[PDB]
Amino acid sequence: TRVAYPLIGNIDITFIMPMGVFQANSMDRYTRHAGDFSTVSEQDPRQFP
Amino acid sequence: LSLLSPINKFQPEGHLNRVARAALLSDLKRRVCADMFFMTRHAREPRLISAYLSDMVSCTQPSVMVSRITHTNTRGRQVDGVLVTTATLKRQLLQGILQIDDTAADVPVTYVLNGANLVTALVMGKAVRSLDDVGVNARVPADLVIVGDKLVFLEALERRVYQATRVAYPLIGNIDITFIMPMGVFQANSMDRYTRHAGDFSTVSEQDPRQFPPQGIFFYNKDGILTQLTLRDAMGTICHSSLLDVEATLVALRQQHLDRQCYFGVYVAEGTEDTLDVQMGRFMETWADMMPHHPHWVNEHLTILQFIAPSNPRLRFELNPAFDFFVAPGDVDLPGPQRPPEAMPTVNATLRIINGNIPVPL
Amino acid sequence: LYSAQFDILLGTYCNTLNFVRFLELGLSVACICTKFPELAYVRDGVIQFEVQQPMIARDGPHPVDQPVHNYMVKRIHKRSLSAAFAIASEALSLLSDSSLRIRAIQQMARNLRTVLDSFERGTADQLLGVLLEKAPP
Amino acid sequence: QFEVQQPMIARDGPHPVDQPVHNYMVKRIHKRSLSAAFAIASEALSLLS
Amino acid sequence: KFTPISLTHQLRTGFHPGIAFTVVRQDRFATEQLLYAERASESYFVGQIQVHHHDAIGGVNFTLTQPRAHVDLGVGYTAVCATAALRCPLTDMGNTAQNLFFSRGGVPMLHDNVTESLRRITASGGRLNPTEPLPIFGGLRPATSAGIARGQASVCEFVAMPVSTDLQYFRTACNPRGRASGMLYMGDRDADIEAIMFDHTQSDVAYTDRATLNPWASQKHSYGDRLYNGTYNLTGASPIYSPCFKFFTPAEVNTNCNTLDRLLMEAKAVASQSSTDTEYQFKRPPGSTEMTQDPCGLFQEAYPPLCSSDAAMLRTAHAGETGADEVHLAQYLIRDASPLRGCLPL
Amino acid sequence: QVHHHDAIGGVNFTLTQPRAHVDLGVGYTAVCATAALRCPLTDMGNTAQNLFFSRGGVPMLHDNVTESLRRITASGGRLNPTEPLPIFGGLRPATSAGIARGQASVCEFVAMPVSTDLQYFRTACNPRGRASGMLYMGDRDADIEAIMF
Amino acid sequence: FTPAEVNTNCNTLDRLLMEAKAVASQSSTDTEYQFKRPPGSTEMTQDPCGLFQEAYPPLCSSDAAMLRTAHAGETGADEVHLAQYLIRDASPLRGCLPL
Repeated sequence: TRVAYPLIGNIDITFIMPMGVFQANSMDRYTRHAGDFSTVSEQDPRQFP
Repeated sequence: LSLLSPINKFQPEGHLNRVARAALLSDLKRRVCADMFFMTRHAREPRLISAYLSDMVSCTQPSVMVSRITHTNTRGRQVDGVLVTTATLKRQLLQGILQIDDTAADVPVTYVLNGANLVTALVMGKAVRSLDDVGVNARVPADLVIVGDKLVFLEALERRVYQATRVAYPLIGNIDITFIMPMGVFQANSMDRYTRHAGDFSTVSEQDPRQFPPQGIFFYNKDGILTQLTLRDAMGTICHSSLLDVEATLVALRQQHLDRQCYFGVYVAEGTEDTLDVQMGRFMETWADMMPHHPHWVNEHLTILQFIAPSNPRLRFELNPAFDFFVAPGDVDLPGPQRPPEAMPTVNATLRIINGNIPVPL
Repeated sequence: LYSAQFDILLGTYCNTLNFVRFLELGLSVACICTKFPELAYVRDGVIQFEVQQPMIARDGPHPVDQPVHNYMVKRIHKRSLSAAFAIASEALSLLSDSSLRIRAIQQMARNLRTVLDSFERGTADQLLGVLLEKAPP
Repeated sequence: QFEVQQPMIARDGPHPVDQPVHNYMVKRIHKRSLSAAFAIASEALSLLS
Repeated sequence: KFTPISLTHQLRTGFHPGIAFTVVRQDRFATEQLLYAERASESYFVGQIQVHHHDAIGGVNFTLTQPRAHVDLGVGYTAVCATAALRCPLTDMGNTAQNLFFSRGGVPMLHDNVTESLRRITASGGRLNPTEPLPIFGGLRPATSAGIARGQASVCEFVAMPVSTDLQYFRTACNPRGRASGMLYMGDRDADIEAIMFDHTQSDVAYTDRATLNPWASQKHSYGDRLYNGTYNLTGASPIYSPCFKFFTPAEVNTNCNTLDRLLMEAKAVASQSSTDTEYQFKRPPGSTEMTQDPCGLFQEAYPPLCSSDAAMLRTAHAGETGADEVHLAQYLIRDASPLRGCLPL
Repeated sequence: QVHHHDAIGGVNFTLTQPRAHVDLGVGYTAVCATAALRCPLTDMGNTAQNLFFSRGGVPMLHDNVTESLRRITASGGRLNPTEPLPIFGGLRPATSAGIARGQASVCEFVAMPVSTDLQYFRTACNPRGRASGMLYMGDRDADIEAIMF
Repeated sequence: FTPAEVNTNCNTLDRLLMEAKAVASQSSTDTEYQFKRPPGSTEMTQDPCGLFQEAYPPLCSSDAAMLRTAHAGETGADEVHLAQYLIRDASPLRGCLPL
């Protein structure tokens, strides 16, 4: 038949994400390991927000 | 199966709108990409095989329900379908995956006077040997199985037929697979040029021979032995003359709605017999009003993303790594008279002699 | 269409449909059905609820609790069902040669059976629809 | 020749009534054949004489 | 200098010019299939056998011919097939460059001698080449060698693509053209397939955030298009199969039915477009008719196999499972995402 | 009940019958619960919200600036108003060709300081930055405006 | 953002019970861009966490470098590295959507 069976109801969910927030506290910019992530430059592009 | 099974589930009735069709199409994408050689990969865990055999058998509706005399169980249950395999498939399915309900089946035998006319008419057309040429159910052993909640014959007919005959057995068809493979790529972003750990793959030399872009790729062959793809392999096709066949491209590109632009970057003039003082000065005030808009070849500071974004027109003029395409005056010999003549603006191309002639986004 | 030896399948037949039935549905117990032919001419109906709330004596520095009742009234909230049934002029002309009449009584009967059974079936649809809309999570 | 009928649902609300639908599908019969090789030597004919 | 001869100089030098390639490879697989077909799925009319009196050379030939009719008496679909299991793959994980010199007809170079040097240079560095004395009036068939080593070798045509393309795109099943196509993406109009094919004014449908990934094989007359289009029949004289052919030819389609029905119909095994009994995968041989199913080929989609930029990187030093890193410093590894995942032991 | 009319070529009937349903439940007799999942209708895509699809706000003085801003914001975004900007119209964005992976989920943005308590985002939170809403019915209905202003 | 409205049935319980069930559709369905609620829409669409005025944070990543773990298995688990960050999925949809 060409009628939609009920019980296939749909649910709407709203989602939130941060965009470019940056941590104020210096002690909050802590790494779990020292030689974990690096690049080729002398200055890491990680302190970069 | 891999397509049909989700159809009867996700299609409510049909005529699903654009979005529903798109979602269904993506679902079939994923379903096929996962479950296509599903038995061989998932042979160690028996339950799921039974689980989706139950799906396939109860996923294909019935047909017309005619039954006056038909094959049936010894218990009398009406058989309803047949599933064909091969010997290996037979053995592994019947090992411990399924269970047998009955070892033989009741079969109709009727549906032979007319077939004897062939023998009597055989020698009749040849010689006088015509007078000499001719001179309810049954119990038959067969494999019956229950899948899900339904009955089915399960056979692997390979000894009864197709054995010791020149004809090959079907169901051992072939499958085509299109492998895609990047070979000489490079990650531009240094933010993406991160190490998982400091001392992963290091050497004894001061400079790491890993900052350099890759020059080849490695992969496993038929028997899993590492093999090489390098640019020298590409030389067999990229070095051909075909790279310089832009003629038809110019033909096609000349037939589109083309708008005027400044000619500061395409026009070439000749010396006017002077001391270059008056020449450049006059060119200076000429260039004051010669610019009617922003020149196209100024935004090279753009990164890859907005460049490849459809908003940039330049893309429809980016066609060949060996050339640049641009708008130039038509019916003008170069070099031309310093005053830029009125002309219908056409499309022309220039050679990318140096690899650096490619724009920096690429 | 070109004639032939036709020959009825001599045993092989096909059915049209599989008729649905209400009381065969497991949901039929959720609803108390009852006939009421004079429903279309009704005006407004209600139902009565009398309820006595249990009371247990409590001795101490609390206000004395007295027996009480409660009364509840409800509405007769009502819906409708409708369907369609199209008949061609040629068929009614035929029923207004005899082989055509036989095939037609057949066609009209098929269509009306279908419409009535739909009506029924849809009854369970309406019932389920109301249960969902009155059911909190 | 197949005549197939489709069940429907009696419905209500802000929708006009829908009409029950017939479908009359026909498929043309596809014809095929097969044959096999069978040879007889001459001397057999000689002996059948 | 970016000219073809100079390009060849850098390529056989070891230098990296600022260009990259995506490569494609069509490989076959020998399977088993499973089928169920309900009870009364096929009405099967049996006619009358008849004998044919034909003369044989040393005798007579009694050929018997019988008429038989099959009709699917199913309102919907009454049977199902399904790929089941691996037999040994009929072909190899080959790595053979598709030499384009096999095609004649393109615009030549100014000097014949430089073309000849180019052909001789590309003669080395490949297991396949046209024979030097230039077979004229023919299909330029390559010379065979001794016995085949490990099955029917595969060919891999190449496509240019910018050095910096989002590697994340290749990490899953994707499309070599850089933008999806196929009628599968429809619902409104009919002459919109070309728009799906070439409209760069509107973004890629698969990635509704950009026009396309490679601007060199996505345009109405892009280098890839001008080079690989079936209608452009540039490689028509070349006798070898093109793994890349099906991916840039706009398939002829009718709009009589909806997308779903023909999607279902064409999904089943179409006639193969490949040569089997050969040993270098020629084009589809004339008069050849063998049944091969082609999934993920009407999908206009391809699969990334296991690969790595560095050998020792490709495996993990554990005497066990293979490597699992993605990128270490600048190199990269692709986890295999094709369904050929838990098979083909290493 | 029957109700008949002539049809385009013949006749057409409609058959109607009433129904009366009443809940004889002192409390609650039925409960619904979601159980499982299907392939999502919309996707987990990205879509920049455009404010140009509405008019009325105080506009920039030099119209060239407004037009240039609209032109340059058209780039970098998929949906956009149709170029000639018809006046007194629905301002419907140009439809594209066949869609790919379901409904494209619109995404809007809210300005907010560079350094906020990121932990507020580590769980269930409120994009208004201030827990609000009816949150059941309190003693006095005037509280809510005080709550959220 | 718009404040809600309440009418009658002073009992908060049977309200919070009643509007909790599927309200009519609020956003377009058949379009590919989620237009406004097309007038006349009659669909039974449930909105948990919506009348509650709530949204959830999905699995979001400030950089693909830390998104995953190179062990053929679980994804990234590190929270804050130097200045970037991860929000581990707190949505009810933490058991589906394979990568």
